[PDB]
Amino acid sequence: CNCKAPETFLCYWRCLQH
Amino acid sequence: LVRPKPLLLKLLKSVGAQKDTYTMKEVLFYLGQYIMTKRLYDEKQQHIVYCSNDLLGDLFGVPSFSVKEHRKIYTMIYRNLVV
Ligand SMILES: [Cl-]
Repeated sequence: CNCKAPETFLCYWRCLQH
Repeated sequence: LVRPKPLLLKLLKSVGAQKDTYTMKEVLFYLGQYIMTKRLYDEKQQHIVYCSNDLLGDLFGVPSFSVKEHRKIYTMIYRNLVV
């Protein structure tokens, strides 16, 4: 999961929580 | 621990949780899984979540949102918590 380029909903959601 | 208010509690329990108190990490986890499992996110731009005509729209008070708006989402989440 790359927070510079999430491609998936759960990676966006993980990035929300950093 | 934090205590979800009534609608968020219903949403969390719909994912399989049974308890009334959670850590924040658990709330975020089950909320994210609710959206994933229920396929509420847009297929092409997957940070977009459709809330209309769903429990989640009832408790956030919006028809949609972008996960990229971090402060906005946490603001909606905390409005549905007693911390
Ligand atoms: Cl409520």
